[PDB]
Amino acid sequence: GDTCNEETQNLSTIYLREYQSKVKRQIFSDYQSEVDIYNRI
Amino acid sequence: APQTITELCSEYRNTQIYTINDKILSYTESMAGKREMVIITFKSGETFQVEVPGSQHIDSQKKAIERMKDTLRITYLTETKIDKLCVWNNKTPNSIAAISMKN
Amino acid sequence: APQTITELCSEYRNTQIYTINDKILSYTESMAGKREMVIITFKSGETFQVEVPGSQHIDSQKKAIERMKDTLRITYLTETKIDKLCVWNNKTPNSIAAISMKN
Amino acid sequence: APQTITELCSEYRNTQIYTINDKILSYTESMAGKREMVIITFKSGETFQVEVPGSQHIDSQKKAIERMKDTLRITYLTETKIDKLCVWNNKTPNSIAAISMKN
Amino acid sequence: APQTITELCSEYRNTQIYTINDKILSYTESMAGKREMVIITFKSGETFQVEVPGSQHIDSQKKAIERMKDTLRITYLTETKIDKLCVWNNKTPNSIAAISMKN
Amino acid sequence: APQTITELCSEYRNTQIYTINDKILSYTESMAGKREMVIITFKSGETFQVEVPGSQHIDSQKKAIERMKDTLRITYLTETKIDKLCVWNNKTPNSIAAISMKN
Amino acid sequence: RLYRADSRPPDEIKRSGGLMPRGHNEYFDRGTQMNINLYDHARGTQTGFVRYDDGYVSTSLSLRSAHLAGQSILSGYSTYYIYVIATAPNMFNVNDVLGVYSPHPYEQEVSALGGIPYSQIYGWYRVNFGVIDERLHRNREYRDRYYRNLNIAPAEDGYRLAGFPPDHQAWREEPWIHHAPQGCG
Repeated sequence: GDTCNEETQNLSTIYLREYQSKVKRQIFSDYQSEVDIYNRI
Repeated sequence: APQTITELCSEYRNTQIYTINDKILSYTESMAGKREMVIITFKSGETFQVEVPGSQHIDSQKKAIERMKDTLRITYLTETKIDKLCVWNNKTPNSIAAISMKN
Repeated sequence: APQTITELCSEYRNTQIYTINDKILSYTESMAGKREMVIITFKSGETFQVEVPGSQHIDSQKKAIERMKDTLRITYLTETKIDKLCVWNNKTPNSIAAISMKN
Repeated sequence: APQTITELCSEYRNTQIYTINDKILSYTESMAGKREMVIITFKSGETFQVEVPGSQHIDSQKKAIERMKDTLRITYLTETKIDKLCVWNNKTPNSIAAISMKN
Repeated sequence: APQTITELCSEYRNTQIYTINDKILSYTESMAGKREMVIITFKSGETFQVEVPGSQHIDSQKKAIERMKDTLRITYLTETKIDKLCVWNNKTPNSIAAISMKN
Repeated sequence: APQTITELCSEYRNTQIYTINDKILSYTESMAGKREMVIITFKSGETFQVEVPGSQHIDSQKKAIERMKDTLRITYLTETKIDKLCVWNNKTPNSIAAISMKN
Repeated sequence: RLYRADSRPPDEIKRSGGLMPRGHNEYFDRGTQMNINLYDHARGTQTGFVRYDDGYVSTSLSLRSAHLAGQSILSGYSTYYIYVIATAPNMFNVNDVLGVYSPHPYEQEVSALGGIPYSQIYGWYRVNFGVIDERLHRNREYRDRYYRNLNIAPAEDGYRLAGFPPDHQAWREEPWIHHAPQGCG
């Protein structure tokens, strides 16, 4: 009933949230700069 | 050496595995004196910290505390899900000992 | 340990919490002698700095200063919103002690 | 010098080339005392570790172990396929000596 | 402290502001002995360097020089727009003192 | 004080400019003792290395060798085109002295 | 690749983070509970837009199909663009998921759940007075290696996502029965 359409919107948003994190893992990782831990410690 | 985070966490006294399977909800980072730490929370209400390097920290752990804070910052920014946490339960907030993520 | 940025901030004298809830507008990074600092500003017009390593800093804070400058550069570049800042308000620009972000 | 990972690997005792041609399934990172290591697995079932900086390591090797951990975190997060791993096969899990990525 | 790159540039002798407002056109990095430097160029025709560390540099500037080379590699790889450059114009190429980026 | 990689490259004995104008085809990174190096290849079939750190390398060069390996990993992952390489043609594979990237 | 004609220009698409569903401001914007429903999307029509409501953005399997739709919906436009899009698991083949209940089966649409991110856009053609300028402009922010292998989501993963109302006969028949959400069928 209302559960069928809420459930649909809810399984759709979880599928979307997960694909958006893969996209952020691609584009934000270009900004990740490694630290020389021995020098800073 | 251990093959999984549960096997590794079992080798230590005062640890417990938390299955999180969720992304980090908030990230806090401090450079204030004697509180150079990171705090993370989840929508479950759980809070965990990476502790200030200290007296009970052997020196190989010092380069690993630094790595863990870098891993947590980029995990938070990319919304990657953390699968399990191995934590020391004798600290408030409980302290992170190991992290695993999959897929 | 503290569990939130406010609890952390209130353990120190001369600190204040700013709610920002916004991404960084500009980032300035200086390697000029005696002014090795990062300055960030918000569309609000607020300006904050990560201060130059100096005497007021304990030895442990020095790797935390470097980490904070790393966090502010990747936060600006990915346009992540900052939730709150704990700052030392005894100098201008106010100096960052801690940062929180929530997702 | 070697020009290939199979030929670099060929030159050590107790090494094995693994052709993977797959992205990492899970990543585990530990800062627990004496278990400061990274463990990676593949869907095929293979588990590999970057060893705890032990005694048999020269300091050129200390910095290279840190680099390899950096490479495996960024490879896992960007889902980059690994082509081949050269491993020490007298360790459990087998320990990474070198990695190659292609295209 | 100064609050903008123009205020900070003004505390130094032999400096000027370049309004760039553009991404880096080329990036050159050398690890050849005695010339371990970065050189960047823009479409406007200007070339700038990050100087080889030496003894015009306090130990504080040495961390900062390495950080600036980190920032310039990321801004180049990501075509991020630079707003203004403060440079010492008594060097050939002019040497970078500070950088700002505006969102 | 060179303003370009050709200028810089011509200051050393045994160097050669290579115009590559292509992205890296493969990346190999070794942490194996005495072989802590990175090898990259191109579609052209050309192979280059970043040479192992050693006592002949001054600390400025040691920091610059680690910077070059960082640059080659994120160039490979971002599929960024390399324009020219300045190399010491007296080794096998030829050793990178400098890299330039355009656009 | 998949193709979509659209009047929103490349710079508008970069600023929004991609080709957005109707009403959705920029790609990572969590600040609106956007309705997302494949059945609803597939039956909608928007004037001046190839189907892009109810949380999905429709695309075509060929440049010719994209231009035909483009000329039916955006006719007389002095300019519009056909975007060339890589296949990835955010895309669902509508006919395959909706089956015999697919509303415009002849259309052969492939719809992207939540929009198409800017890094998934391989390039675009400019269309002038209805004629395709055949020079493809490449999107330098396209992530070649990432999208190179990837393909559309298999129908099996979209059946649970079909969005048929709870009373629709589909939820009681094969294959959707075996993937019916709580409170459907």
